[PDB]
Amino acid sequence: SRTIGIIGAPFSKGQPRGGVEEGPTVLRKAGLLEKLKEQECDVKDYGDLPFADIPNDSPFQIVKNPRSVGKASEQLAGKVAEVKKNGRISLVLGGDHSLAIGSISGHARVHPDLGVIWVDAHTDINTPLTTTSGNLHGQPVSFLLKELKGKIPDVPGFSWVTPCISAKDIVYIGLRDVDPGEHYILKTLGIKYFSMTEVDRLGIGKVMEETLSYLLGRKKRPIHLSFDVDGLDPSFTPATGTPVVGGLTYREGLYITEEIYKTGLLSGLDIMEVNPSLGKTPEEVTRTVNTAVAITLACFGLAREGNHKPIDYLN
Amino acid sequence: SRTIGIIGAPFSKGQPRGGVEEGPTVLRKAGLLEKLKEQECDVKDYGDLPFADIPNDSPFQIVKNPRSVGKASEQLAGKVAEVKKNGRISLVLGGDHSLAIGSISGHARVHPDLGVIWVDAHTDINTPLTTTSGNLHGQPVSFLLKELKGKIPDVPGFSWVTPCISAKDIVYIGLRDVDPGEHYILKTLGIKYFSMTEVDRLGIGKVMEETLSYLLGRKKRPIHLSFDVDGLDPSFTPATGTPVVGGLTYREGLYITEEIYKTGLLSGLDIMEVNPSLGKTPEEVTRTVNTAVAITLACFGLAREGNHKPIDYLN
Amino acid sequence: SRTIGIIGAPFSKGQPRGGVEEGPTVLRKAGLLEKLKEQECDVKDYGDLPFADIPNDSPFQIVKNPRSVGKASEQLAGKVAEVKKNGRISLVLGGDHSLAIGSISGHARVHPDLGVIWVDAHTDINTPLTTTSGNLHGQPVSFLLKELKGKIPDVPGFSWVTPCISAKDIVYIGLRDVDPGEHYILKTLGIKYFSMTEVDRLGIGKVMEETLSYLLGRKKRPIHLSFDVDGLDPSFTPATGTPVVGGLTYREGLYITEEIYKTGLLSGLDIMEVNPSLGKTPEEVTRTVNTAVAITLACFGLAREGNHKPIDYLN
Ligand SMILES: Nc1ncc(C[C@H](N)C(=O)O)[nH]1
Ligand SMILES: Nc1ncc(C[C@H](N)C(=O)O)[nH]1
Ligand SMILES: Nc1ncc(C[C@H](N)C(=O)O)[nH]1
Ligand SMILES: [Mn+2]
Ligand SMILES: [Mn+2]
Ligand SMILES: [Mn+2]
Ligand SMILES: [Mn+2]
Ligand SMILES: [Mn+2]
Ligand SMILES: [Mn+2]
Repeated sequence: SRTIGIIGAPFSKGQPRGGVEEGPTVLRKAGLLEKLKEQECDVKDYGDLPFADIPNDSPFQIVKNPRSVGKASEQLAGKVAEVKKNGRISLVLGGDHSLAIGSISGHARVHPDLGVIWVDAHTDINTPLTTTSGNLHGQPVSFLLKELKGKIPDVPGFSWVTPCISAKDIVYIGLRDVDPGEHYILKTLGIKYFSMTEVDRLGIGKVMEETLSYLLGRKKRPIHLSFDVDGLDPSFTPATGTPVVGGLTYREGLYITEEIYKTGLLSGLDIMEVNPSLGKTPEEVTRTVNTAVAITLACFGLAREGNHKPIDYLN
Repeated sequence: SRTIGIIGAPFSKGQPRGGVEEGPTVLRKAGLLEKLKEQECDVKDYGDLPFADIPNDSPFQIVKNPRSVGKASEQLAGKVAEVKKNGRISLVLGGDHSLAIGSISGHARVHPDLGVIWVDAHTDINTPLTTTSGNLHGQPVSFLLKELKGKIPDVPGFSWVTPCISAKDIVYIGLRDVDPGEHYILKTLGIKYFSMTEVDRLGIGKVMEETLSYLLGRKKRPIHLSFDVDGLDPSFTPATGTPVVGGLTYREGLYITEEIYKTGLLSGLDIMEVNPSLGKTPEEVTRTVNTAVAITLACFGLAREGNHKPIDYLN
Repeated sequence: SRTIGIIGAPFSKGQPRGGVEEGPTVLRKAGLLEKLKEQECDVKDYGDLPFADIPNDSPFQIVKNPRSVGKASEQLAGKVAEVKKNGRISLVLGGDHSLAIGSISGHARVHPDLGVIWVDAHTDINTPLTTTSGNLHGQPVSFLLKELKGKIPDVPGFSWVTPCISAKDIVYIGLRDVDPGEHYILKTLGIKYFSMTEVDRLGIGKVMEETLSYLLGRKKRPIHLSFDVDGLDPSFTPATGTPVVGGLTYREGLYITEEIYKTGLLSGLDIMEVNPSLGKTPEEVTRTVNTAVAITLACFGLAREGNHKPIDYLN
């Protein structure tokens, strides 16, 4: 069975648009905790991290809000490690995707052998020197990869980071808006990815088979799922900062998470980039939040074929 | 070739929302009969069954309108058997899905070796004792399965039922909202199903290959297709009582029916749960009705690749 | 590498609805040329052909505007051959699909061994005698096929045509609205096609594998892609004269074009049937135009997984 530890991370400064800091609020409001308890789930809420304002945080080169982002990730790393040591699956409600530096870092402190599945339209693997936007939500993976040590300058706020994963310990699914330096890094480091072209070619069934065999083939190990709702098509998750057409369908997102649940190895989860302020209508917001909740419930066992308890229902 | 016998079943008391009794009307209004005649089809309209009101019909335990539902199904069974003895494919226009008790029962009187394909978001397999809603459209399959004799109390209106199918003679496609007791029954009886997870994994092509091989592998036999429009995604069939997101696409529904047509074994068909009152706009209604008509025409040979008569068109 | 020669073909008389003659304009306005230059592309604009009015053009039998259509195609054939002799990939911006007579004809003058991929809801293979509509955009393929010589009357405006392709040198993808005489021609001539039924069965991955192996299996040869935006679902390309539900998705259209790009054999391209006047709203127009531009950029190398130049980005 499996214990869950919820962490709200109401944090937006990895990117410019306000509102993503409300994700933990609208996800809770949608009844996530109660719906989780409805399943097999032993659920503990660790609350919303209080990220204090860092008023003096001028860019580093063109990298924006570095001290704010670095410290939020440092704090979240602390908290995720606590949840993990408490023997629970960490569930980070974001918040922008820069928080993955802290979520994966903190997870890896307790489980260094982890493997990551990163579901996103974007690779989020720019370095401080290849970014053109300066937004740290487009860089988290570069901070985490050991191969890119040497390439990450000393950015204020991140002196606490130690790269904890190798290029062979991450798989991307969903990619369709990748910068040229990012694509170079993928090919140079030999990272495993299923862009939307591969999902089209192979079908999500084969994509998950290969994703899981790639990560678990040699031996089982904890899985970290970092799910950016912008990996799904904007027809399902429109309330997000950077929607990109041609995404994963609602079905594909449930398929990915149902298969990860079935491994019994989910160890940490990020549900990121929900930005209620950016829905064009109230219904775009509920659509987005509802989809995120459904993705989350699938991670913890909710199955489209149905579920039952180990009793005899014919009484 | 193939003769068709249309039966309207303007009946709603298997569930609470009025309007599904108008399905036969809007389907006819959309020109179904004429469009069928445009194909190879020898089409006879048996009219709309006149279901008299049963004013005294208080629940049985929590099961609602049992006498009404039982009698409508009894009457429809009578009529479907007549059509079948007339050597025609029965085409039941519903009406809520509780009518499948009568449609499959009546069909089986003439062809006891039939196999059923049930296309639906729901399994509709609660018994009177596992239902929580009391709505009989969520129970028809339990009345039909021989294995569940012993488990179906004597519900008023259904004393005429005799279970006519075994668990191994039905396949579900489309499932994504299954109650716990229903899931227990599926696993306990070893029923064959393709939930949306399986359709995602395998693709609708392989789903139909396996569906047909499972039902026809040992020997050919008549097929009964019970098609609930809520099996399709609400973006195609919104005017229905219980829409569930993440459904079969329009393409997938045509694929299912094109492959069943190609077997030459379609023997009876139900087109159920169209509820024009529930479209949010006139266009949701026409969208739903149009999709239902297209599904129906595919059952009788309309092919997306095209069709021609056995003449030389280059004259 | 690959040089491109853009040709605008603002022409509508292959069908009744005005507005498709504006396709080259809205595609250019959307920044196509600049976006192409952003890729590897050496881009030369050959301008918009000036199609003079032919005021005296009464139907031939029921075939409408034959002299206008024939002459526009004659002029376009001239220009495409020029671009091809200039060692560039011809990119025809339409305009209605009747222009394919000229585009493929002109291409074949320079590369007679070409193979055609025709992406469309329709086969566009009626002859002047099997058409029921009289619209020449529903006939271009019949004019091009050698096997149908004998079956094409002498239509005024087309005396310059010489059939340049065999039935075995075309593959259709996307088909879902095929007339009976057209279906007869497909089966009689043994043309290779993937209707939407086949795309559903096999998946677009296998469809392209088979399409390319069928055309290139025996030996590499130039590819002509004739892309009718109505091959995509109207939820992506609504501003078109004859939308048909159940089409190829945005993903599938990018998949088709990404795979053709990867062959290195794209030799000519048609982007047809964009009709901005027919969008129900301004957003339907931009949606359609945007999709067409994305399809076009994929033909010339834009990849969803990303792209980089052959430099070291980690500097
Ligand atoms: N949401 C998002 N993630 C990444 C981007 C764009 C770009 N690679 C960047 O790094 O800013 N956008
Ligand atoms: N349309 C529909 N069919 C079944 C349901 C829900 C539930 N299983 C029930 O049995 O009522 N809803
Ligand atoms: N756009 C379009 N192409 C073909 C058609 C319909 C019909 N086959 C015809 O030939 O007119 N419509
Ligand atoms: Mn991200
Ligand atoms: Mn993203
Ligand atoms: Mn049903
Ligand atoms: Mn249903
Ligand atoms: Mn066309
Ligand atoms: Mn077309």
